[PDB]
Amino acid sequence: VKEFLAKAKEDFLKKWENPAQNTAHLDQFERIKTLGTGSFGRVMLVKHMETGNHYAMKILDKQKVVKLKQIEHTLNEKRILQAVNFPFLVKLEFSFKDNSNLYMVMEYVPGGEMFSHLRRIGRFSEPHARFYAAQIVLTFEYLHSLDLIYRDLKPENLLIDQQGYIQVTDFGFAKRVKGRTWTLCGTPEYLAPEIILSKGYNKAVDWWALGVLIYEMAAGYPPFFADQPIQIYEKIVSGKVRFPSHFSSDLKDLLRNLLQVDLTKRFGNLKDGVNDIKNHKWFATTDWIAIYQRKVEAPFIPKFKGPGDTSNFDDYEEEEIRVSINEKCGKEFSEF
Amino acid sequence: TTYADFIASGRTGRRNAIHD
Ligand SMILES: Cc1n[nH]c2ccc(-c3cncc(OC[C@@H](N)Cc4cccc(OCC5CCCCC5)c4)c3)cc12
Repeated sequence: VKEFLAKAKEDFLKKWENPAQNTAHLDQFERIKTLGTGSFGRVMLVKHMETGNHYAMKILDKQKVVKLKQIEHTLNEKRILQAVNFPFLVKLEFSFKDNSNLYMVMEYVPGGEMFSHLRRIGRFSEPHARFYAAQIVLTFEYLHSLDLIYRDLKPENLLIDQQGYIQVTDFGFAKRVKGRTWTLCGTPEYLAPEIILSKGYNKAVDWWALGVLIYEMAAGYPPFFADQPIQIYEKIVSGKVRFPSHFSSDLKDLLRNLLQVDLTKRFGNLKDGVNDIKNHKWFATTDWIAIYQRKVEAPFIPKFKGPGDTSNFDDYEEEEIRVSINEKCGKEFSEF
Repeated sequence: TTYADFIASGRTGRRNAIHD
């Protein structure tokens, strides 16, 4: 672990200091379908005509990125993904840009969103939720050791691969930070108290979101919901939480420390750090090296009817890709 | 039931992030 991290830190640092640029072009990829959308971009299944491989390509509208003030964030995302590497992290295979857009081509995860499976099934069993939480735990230990805070953990951003393992996606808010950070960002339901109270925060927000994930995974619904953020924010900064009746005691307990407003008392953010999590009762049956080695029995295996299948993704209105004859935001994205 | 109040709310779909 400490031997693993060190080494891993060195590869990331190498790539982090000399990030790669313009390694592909649009015309080399064949457009096949939209599997996700956003406020400033969409995600599409794509096939690389030279290798005949299927990739996930994320197209970002540079003008939409500016209007929403996400230039730095976008520059952060690409810089971190071309340099990180982990069994549970989607892979940034290529990156480039054109007059109108920024592009990030990655490994395609055909299993679909945990969100979907979670919604359809209602809720996961603790052994099932525990299996994915472990993957998020190690991933956060990885990233964190490299001074990266993830900041956008949520079913919607978690993907199930073929072997049934999770793959974290979306690094729009990821950021290399040694020391306090202040940017207000994430998704309401998963916002730590420090964030909503505009007080500067650290990696500890990734552990609070972890506890949110787990609960939602074991209960079927979020520990703090309402039909409008403010009302959700009050629940969050309230210091109160209610657990379902089936939630085991170890589970209620683990969630109690994870969902701790007192960030000087919140698991993960303590002296023994992550170990207060990994060594916690609810995790007593978990073989961490096993998980890392992808040798543990997946609770559920999504079905693939063939290479480039997409039944596990919803249908989105398709919109043609447009590339103006003029560069739109040159200097802002020069380093992309 | 909470599960019901949940399912009856306008928050069971994909929840977008707040850039600002
Ligand atoms: C597939 C795949 N294979 N491999 C991959 C590797 C990476 C990524 C990937 C990379 N970055 C971001 C990704 O998805 C982000 C998306 N879940 C964010 C999101 C969540 C909830 C509602 C949203 O919009 C709500 C609406 C608001 C109004 C405007 C329209 C959106 C948007 C996905 C995907 C794949």
